[PDB]
Amino acid sequence: SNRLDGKVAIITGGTLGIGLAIATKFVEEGAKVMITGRHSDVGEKAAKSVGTPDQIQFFQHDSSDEDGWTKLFDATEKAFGPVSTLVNNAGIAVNKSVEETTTAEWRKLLAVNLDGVFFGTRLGIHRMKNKGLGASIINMSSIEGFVGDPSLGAYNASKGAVRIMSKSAALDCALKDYDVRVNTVHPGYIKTPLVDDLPGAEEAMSQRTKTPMGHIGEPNDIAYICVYLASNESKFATGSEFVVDGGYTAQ
Amino acid sequence: SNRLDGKVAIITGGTLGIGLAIATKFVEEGAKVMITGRHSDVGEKAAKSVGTPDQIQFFQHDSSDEDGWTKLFDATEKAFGPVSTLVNNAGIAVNKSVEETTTAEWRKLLAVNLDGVFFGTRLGIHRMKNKGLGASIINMSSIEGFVGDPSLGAYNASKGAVRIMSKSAALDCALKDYDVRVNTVHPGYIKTPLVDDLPGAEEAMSQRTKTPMGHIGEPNDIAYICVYLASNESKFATGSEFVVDGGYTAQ
Amino acid sequence: SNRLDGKVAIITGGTLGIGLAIATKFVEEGAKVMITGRHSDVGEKAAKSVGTPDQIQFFQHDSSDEDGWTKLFDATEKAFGPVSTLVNNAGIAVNKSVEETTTAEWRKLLAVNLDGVFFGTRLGIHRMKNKGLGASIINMSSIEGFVGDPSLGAYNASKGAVRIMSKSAALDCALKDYDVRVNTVHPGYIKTPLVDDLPGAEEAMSQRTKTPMGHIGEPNDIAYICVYLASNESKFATGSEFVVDGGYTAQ
Amino acid sequence: SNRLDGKVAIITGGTLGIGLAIATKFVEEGAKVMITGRHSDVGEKAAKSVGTPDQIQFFQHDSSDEDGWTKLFDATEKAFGPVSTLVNNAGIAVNKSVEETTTAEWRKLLAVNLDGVFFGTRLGIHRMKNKGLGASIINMSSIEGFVGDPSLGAYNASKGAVRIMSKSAALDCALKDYDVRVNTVHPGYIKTPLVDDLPGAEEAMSQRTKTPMGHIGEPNDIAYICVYLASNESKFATGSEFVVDGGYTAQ
Ligand SMILES: [Mg+2]
Ligand SMILES: [Mg+2]
Ligand SMILES: [Mg+2]
Ligand SMILES: [Mg+2]
Ligand SMILES: [Mg+2]
Ligand SMILES: [Mg+2]
Ligand SMILES: [Mg+2]
Ligand SMILES: [Mg+2]
Ligand SMILES: [Mg+2]
Ligand SMILES: [Mg+2]
Ligand SMILES: [Mg+2]
Ligand SMILES: [Mg+2]
Repeated sequence: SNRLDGKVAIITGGTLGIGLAIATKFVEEGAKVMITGRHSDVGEKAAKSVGTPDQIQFFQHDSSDEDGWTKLFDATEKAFGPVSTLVNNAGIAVNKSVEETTTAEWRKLLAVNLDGVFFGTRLGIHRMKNKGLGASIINMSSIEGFVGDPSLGAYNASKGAVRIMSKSAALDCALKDYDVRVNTVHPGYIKTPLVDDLPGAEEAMSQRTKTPMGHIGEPNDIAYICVYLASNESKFATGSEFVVDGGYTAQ
Repeated sequence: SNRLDGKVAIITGGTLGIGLAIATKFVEEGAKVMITGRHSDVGEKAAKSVGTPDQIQFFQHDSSDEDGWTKLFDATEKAFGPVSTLVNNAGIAVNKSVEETTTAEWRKLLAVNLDGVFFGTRLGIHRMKNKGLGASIINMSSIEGFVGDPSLGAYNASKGAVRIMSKSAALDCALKDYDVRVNTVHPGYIKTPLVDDLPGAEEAMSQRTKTPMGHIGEPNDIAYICVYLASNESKFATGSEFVVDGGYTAQ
Repeated sequence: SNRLDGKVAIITGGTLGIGLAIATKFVEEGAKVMITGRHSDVGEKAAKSVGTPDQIQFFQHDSSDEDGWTKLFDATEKAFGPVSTLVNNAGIAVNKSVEETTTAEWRKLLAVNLDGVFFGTRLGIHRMKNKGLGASIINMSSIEGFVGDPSLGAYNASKGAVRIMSKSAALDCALKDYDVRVNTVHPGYIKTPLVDDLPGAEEAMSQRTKTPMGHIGEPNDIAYICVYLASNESKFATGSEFVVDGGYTAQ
Repeated sequence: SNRLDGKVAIITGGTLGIGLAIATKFVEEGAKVMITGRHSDVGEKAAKSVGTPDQIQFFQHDSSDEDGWTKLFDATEKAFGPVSTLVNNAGIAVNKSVEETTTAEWRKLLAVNLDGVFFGTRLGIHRMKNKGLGASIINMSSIEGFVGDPSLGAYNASKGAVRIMSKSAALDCALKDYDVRVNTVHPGYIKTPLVDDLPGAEEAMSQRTKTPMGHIGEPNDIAYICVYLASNESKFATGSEFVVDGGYTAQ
């Protein structure tokens, strides 16, 4: 329905799962997309699977890599013109309690999940402000940004940080009339090939004491809320949290 | 883009402002709509202004009127077939502190804003469960369901009640596999003819200490999040709060 | 330790369970207390069990009874001097989903849990403002004011209302320099003789998927946070939610 | 009133302002206290100002220094016996928007405000679990852990992280019956000599659009909620947020 007419989007971690579904729906709604990922083998195949290079390209990048962020925005503008939309979706997890998190685990996870979002959000504001683009920064901030999980200590830290840092950025962009919105999306458990690779994971996640709907979601569940937030339909939404979680946080 | 293909929606307080914009966008996305309002003069004109009777009709009703709710669902099903979608949007305000709220003011506001939402949500679950409709109940729950305002005491009570009652309903519908989702929408300040009728109101609401964007929203800002929530795009969203407020609650 | 030196407190539903523990600790900290309850047999015994009439008295009252509230404040002032402290603790529950809540059940529960808190808060502001009392209104607002429960629909409505209405009152009292604070306390599951009377209830409430500590609390757990909020120790706390829940809402 | 009978507390950033008031009230309530700070000149004077070495000592430490944390717990146990209580209060601020935060500023602030809290919380769980101490970890998590401020981007990130990381730790300690509680305290604006050193700061913070009480708090306002959380009075409170903010976040 051309809901993203003329938009130019960067999606980090766009080569798999949630990020790939966001990229797919963004292209279907008329956006030009640059997806990122660490593995050129995966990324080259992923871009080609979604569309032609006039619609979607791949840029190899680890979101923790500060200087690569500059190269990524330049490559996207060279391909598609000025960037309007950034989805900070790249993330990793550590399955440790706070008590059992090694400092190396802590720093590695924060480098991707927190520094990556900071670097992308900071650079995005510089590059997308004051251009009449209807710019939108969408930060993936998890149900683990609202509630704790005893075995996700560092992940919880990262997602709580993204949640409130995003409000700061939203406010500064609003008060300065930058034409940049910043919002967070908080997925509950989502079925991906990686969940499928973990025996018993989907069944545990689908128990009513975890997800009240009694099943987990699917990548397009997160793609559709991202289309809304990237579109001009959400021009009055900034500094807000959007939860799509099968009821996980309602109980 | 036919995002509400085959849906049949009731929108309370659908004859003006936010409700009328929700009705307009619902019809544009392929839903059949029954709007309600207290004033037959307003409602007859409003339905005709949006579309033909095959698309949209009006039913006169005060949401505080329990027995009229049954008549409303029957009229909608007679016109359009089984109801899939309920937007509990009808509301009133009292400009009083808790200290200065009369008991008559308290009961009148709660009858519309809280009993109306309860009556609609209860009846909606009975009528829309277990039919494969992809049913969705959307309760208007305000930024005043998140933060207090010293001059909106009864309104705050009503909107806090809608916020958490809606989570209860969401959970019961999820746990029982009813195929009914329940979510809340929380508008910030929105420009309507009624705001326009109050000298200085929009300017006060647009101060940066109130709305960081420095302007208020427009009825379509609430219509678009309602289209998402009424659509099957939001099939994994239940028990969630969706804020569209220009940054009001982010600071 | 005389933490409530000179305070004069009304505790609704003060004759049993949580309310009786709040009354007991208030008297131990030097407050003069008027407890209320519906049953003169229970209330007369309860006051005598805590202390002598110079320390604590009983006033028979249903918190839903608007005109009795005036009589209650007058009786307390006659016994002990001007009221400084109000704990709106009286409440009832209905074990019904929203879907299965009768209108009679809905209205009865809201009359106690919501009208009672409104009547007490409104009257308290009138009677306790501008007297240098360090006045404090503490509204019992439940974990069910934060999360839904599929079988507590009306209770959830009432507790969400108390949560946000209390912020309105807090703000108006702060902005007008009334020397009245308003805060909410949100108990998780608490062991009382009434829980003991329900076979299997404590075991269900103690499951790790409900209360992560693996046991439920005890009335003094709520008494101690109420002493803090009634005391001048909390003179900068207003409009805040205080949760004491064994981790229920943290997951 | 000996509310912290037998407790042994570490307070980071305990040599000034809020931390020094927490230390002062902890000693008055019968706790043995080790305060930390970066400056031996300040810390030696601060410990002596509160009490004698049998009551309170100073240990020089930057909370960002991982290996110093081990030395700090050993010194405290050598002086006073096993540590029961940790207040992670040390923090710094950067007055920059996300847009204008340098990477050096970002990393320095996160090293103190986030790594320091992680290091202290992790080590505290190892050292204070399974000893019958009634152990309590209290993490300073700010009103800036709830709302954004356009000029506190990195600070907001750090305080959001502390808020949700603390819930993870609370849950793991509860589920494993470690006899360790973890909670967060969220001060609003508090008058300290450092605020006094910034011309116009207190007046800006006291505007009704910032702090509804129309004045800022005082260090003892944070000390008293910390006494409650360190005491066995709060034995059912874990994973909770305690806000003391003059109404800042209620509007
Ligand atoms: Mg890849
Ligand atoms: Mg559970
Ligand atoms: Mg918000
Ligand atoms: Mg939960
Ligand atoms: Mg009308
Ligand atoms: Mg939710
Ligand atoms: Mg009684
Ligand atoms: Mg608050
Ligand atoms: Mg120092
Ligand atoms: Mg303001
Ligand atoms: Mg909690
Ligand atoms: Mg606010």
